[PDB]
Amino acid sequence: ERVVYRPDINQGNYLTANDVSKIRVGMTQQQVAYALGTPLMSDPFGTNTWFYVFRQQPGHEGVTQQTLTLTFNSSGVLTNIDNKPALSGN
Amino acid sequence: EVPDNPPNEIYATAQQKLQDGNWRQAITQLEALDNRYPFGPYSQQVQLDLIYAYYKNADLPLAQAAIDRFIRLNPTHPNIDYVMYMRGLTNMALDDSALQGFFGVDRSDRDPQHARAAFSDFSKLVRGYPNSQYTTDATKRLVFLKDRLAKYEYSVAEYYTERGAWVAVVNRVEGMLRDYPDTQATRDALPLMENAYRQMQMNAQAEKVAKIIAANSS
Amino acid sequence: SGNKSVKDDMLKQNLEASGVRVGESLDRTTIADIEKGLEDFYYSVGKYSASVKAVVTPLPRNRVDLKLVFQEGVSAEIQQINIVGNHAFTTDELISHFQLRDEVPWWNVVGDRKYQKQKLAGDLETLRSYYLDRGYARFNIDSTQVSLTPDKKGIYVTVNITEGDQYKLSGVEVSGNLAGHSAEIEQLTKIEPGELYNGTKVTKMEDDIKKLLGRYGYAYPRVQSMPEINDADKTVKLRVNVDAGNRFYVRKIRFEGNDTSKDAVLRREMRQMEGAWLGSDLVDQGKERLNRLGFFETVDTDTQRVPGSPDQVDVVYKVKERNTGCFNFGIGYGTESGVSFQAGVQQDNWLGTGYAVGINGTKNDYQTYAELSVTNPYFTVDGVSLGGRLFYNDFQAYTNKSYGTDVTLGFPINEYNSLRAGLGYVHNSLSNMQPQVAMWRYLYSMGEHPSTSDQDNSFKTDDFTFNYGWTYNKLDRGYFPTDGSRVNLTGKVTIPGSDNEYYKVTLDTATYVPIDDDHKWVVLGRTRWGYGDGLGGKEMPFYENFYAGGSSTVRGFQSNTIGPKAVYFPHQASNATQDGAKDLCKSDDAVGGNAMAVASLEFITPTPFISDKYANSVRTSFFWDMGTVWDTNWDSSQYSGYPDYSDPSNIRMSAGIALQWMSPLGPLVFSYAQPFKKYDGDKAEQFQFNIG
Amino acid sequence: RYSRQVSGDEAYLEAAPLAELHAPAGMILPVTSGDYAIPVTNGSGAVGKALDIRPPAQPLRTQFTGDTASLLENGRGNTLWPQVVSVLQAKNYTITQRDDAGQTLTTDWVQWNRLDEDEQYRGRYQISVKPQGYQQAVTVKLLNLEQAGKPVADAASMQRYSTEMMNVISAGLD
Repeated sequence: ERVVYRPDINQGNYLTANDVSKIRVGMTQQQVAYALGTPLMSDPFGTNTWFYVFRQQPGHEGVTQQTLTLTFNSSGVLTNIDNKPALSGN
Repeated sequence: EVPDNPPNEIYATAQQKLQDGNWRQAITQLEALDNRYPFGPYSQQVQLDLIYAYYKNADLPLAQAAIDRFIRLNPTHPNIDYVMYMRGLTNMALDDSALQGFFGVDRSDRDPQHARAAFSDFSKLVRGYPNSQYTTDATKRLVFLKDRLAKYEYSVAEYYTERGAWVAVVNRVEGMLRDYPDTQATRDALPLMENAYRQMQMNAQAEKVAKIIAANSS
Repeated sequence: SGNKSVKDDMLKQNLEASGVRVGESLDRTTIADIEKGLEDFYYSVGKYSASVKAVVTPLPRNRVDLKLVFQEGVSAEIQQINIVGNHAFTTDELISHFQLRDEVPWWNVVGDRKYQKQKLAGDLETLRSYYLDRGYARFNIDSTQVSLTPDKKGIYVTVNITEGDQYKLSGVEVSGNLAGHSAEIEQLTKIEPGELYNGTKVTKMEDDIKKLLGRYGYAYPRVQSMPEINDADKTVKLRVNVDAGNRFYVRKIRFEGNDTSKDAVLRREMRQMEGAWLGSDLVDQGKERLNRLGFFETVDTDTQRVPGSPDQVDVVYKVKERNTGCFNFGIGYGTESGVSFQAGVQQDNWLGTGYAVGINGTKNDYQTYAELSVTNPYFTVDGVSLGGRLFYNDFQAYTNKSYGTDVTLGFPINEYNSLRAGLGYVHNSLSNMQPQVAMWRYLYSMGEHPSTSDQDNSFKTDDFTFNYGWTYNKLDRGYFPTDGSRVNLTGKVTIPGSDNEYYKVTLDTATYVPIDDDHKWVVLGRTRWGYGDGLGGKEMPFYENFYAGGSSTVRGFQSNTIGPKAVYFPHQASNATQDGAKDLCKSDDAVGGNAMAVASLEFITPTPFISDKYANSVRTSFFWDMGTVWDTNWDSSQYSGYPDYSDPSNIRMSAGIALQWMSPLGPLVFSYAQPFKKYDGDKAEQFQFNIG
Repeated sequence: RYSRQVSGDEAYLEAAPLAELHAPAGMILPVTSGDYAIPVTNGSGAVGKALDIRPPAQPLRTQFTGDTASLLENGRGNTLWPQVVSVLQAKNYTITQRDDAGQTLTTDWVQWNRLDEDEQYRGRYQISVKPQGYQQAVTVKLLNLEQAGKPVADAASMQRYSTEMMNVISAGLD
């Protein structure tokens, strides 16, 4: 019963390989933002963590996620960098 | 039509027709004498009567026009709290259809632009004039408006859960938390947030929101 | 009094400004100044030989009323528009394409020579485009001259120009910050050399370049085009500098105006997803989906940039709700049929829940009818639709008692395309059937072998059937459509276990094409085809036969009055009574066949007396209709003298005018036409009127 | 009644109270905008249909400071008290228990206000003692307990009405 058409679904910040290539520790919030644009979400609980998630769900043929996480210091200086090309397991 | 009569008897008949309850000819004579003598000492009381008349007959756009005019001409009238309260009341009651309340469907996800403006007006009243005759009613109505806005926000977030756009639902529940961290809607919507974080396997914050939910379970 | 061409309220505001507010001492000294000021006020409109007089009427309590008598004598008139200096185009060929006119045909009254200061700039822009679009690149205005004759009736206009030369394009050197889209953009900017330079071609080129850039999310880029003219070779190169901005993201999309339809309903039809990179075309797809939904008077979009960031943008849809489906309740009392009862509703978007619910019924002495229907269009998120209905009827006057149930499930595939499939049961029963060759032969085809001597006839059937359907619509507005196509096919097939056995396929199509750029004159083409045939051995029952004429099929004829006419048998028991006839007589009634084909072509033209502001509630058309219907279960050699009813030749025709008005009671439809062609007994109701 | 009350809708009274969200240990709650923030005020306000939605009566020397009705610059201020007596003997046809003239102190009796609007008769007594404040011979009215329907109700709104009856009439004739 997967015959019904489904509109393409997108939920990302459009991470491009060049843009993730420009990443290098030691920038400030403004510098990294100019590199990538404003993140569409950040951790609101206790810490300033920037999440750049790049999702794509075309048709009935699975999903595609490029995940990137950045943690800075209380003075807004880049401290830790993380990236996942795919989604753990399924 | 209406003869040019002294303001005495025209205002007297205004008062007694208004006391009668007939409102068509009441507003008619009020607007007539308002146009005719926009200098008399009646003007303050004339306009304060006319705003009540427009409200009672449900001519709300004209009531809003007249109430803006009144606020403009004397911004510091000694008894402006009443007219501000009427502003809020008209603005809120303009958000009713009188048919979806017959059938019992709750209008908590329709266009919430009049609710917001009514909230702003009531909040302004309670800020400026916390010692007037319209405090407790304003507080009750304002609580009602806050809950209605929360309900609408939860409605949008819930739909985006059904669709499966988890960034959007994350942002919406975050806005809930920042703006209405006091209502029941956010308490119900936190599970949607945890589901969202678990969906993109950003579970590291999923356990955080899990504690958020669990702490105030009771 | 006396202000024929202007409004009283503006004059009231003018006197308000001049310190002549009502409720002030009447300054008799200033009267001449007041009059002269109003003269200067008519100086703007174009009435120069005007005179205003003041009348002072005392009132009790020592008051005053003012009579302002206005005399607007004669206003300015354009004598002739005189373009000077040109050796390529005649003056008339140029004046023909302005807005202001110097002369109008004597047999036609559609405009006047009322000079307006604003129209001059628009006309100069038009003239500049007219020269420059055909490669007169150097062309420019030397000056413009507006002159008044010292008569205040003649106006002269001259435009000093310079035809420059005839240049042609050479090549394109587009560049800038293309953000890795050089291939498609260079295909779009491509053009073969040797073709002459064109003006608006470059503007359209730039606009489409901006649109293509936006499709990938560069909402606010900067595009400029600069020509470089070689006079020696009569050539011109062009530099297209593009600067793509940052990629924009939709923070959230809001909805305004929906005070009765819940926000889910509007949001279900959105291709642009909140919290994702902006799609400059997906927002427009969502907007036209909202239009096509069918219960929004107007929908518009606004993408507001939020002040707090150079990227986040909020997309706001503003809509204007419209009425959709309405209640009725009619109890008609009389001598025949007594106090007949009738009521019901028929509305989609039930209380804003998005459903489609219709209940109706009537109580009559010899005819009781009831039908209930519900359909949820978005049962699942994707958009499958679940619908069902029940209907019951008994008609005694002919005796027919029946009731049917059906359920349908639909789903979308690709875009604009939907497929429906479902099941149905129908129980039917007929009693005391009048003599009629076709029904008798059908019943014999069933195997009852009834008696033509008397109308003591009983028949009963229970039928189960399957339903399929296919719809494709791309039409811009769900009501009063103005562009596109709309095709809807549906068929029913019997299944084993059913007393009858047949298959019926019906198809409808509406195609709108616009002519004027403003979508005001439209061409409509409507087609409808239908064929029903017995599956095997048995034949398709007469009581499901098609029809024509009426109001929806072919305007001009009465309801369902086109097709074969029935044949009665005259005998003792008919009342065709024994003391009223002896030989078989055709009956003037109409019973439809098993195949029909109709079409109609018409022109959609605005109506006067309604301002364009409210034009969206009235719609007038001139229509030309064609229709035909016939039967296949017919023989002619069996009936030499009785006319054939199986010939696809009697093609009925009609032509006339029709009007629609979405009144605050429903879609009211009126029409007047003449049947330029007719056959047999085709009694025509010239003027037709109905709702919905 | 449809005369002195809010529109018929009354479902907002049963509004669930707001339960502030506690912050679990190890993390905190995000920042609040404060645009939708509810303050705390004094109670004792008429709610529901009980609240009197009727435009206030502006007096038309027109003192409107609650019970303060001390209207005062005419040098013939003494004769205004018999001029007020004209209002008593005629006009309202009311009388005063202890109506001093040299002291200019009149103890007008409780009246009976009834002008439509299903209004129970109101008995209002005023202290018509005429002062000489900041002007020539002033006149003052100082109200007291007012009976109306109940034994005595002295709501803030009604006090403005009761003083107005005399304020309209006394300014109307005198």
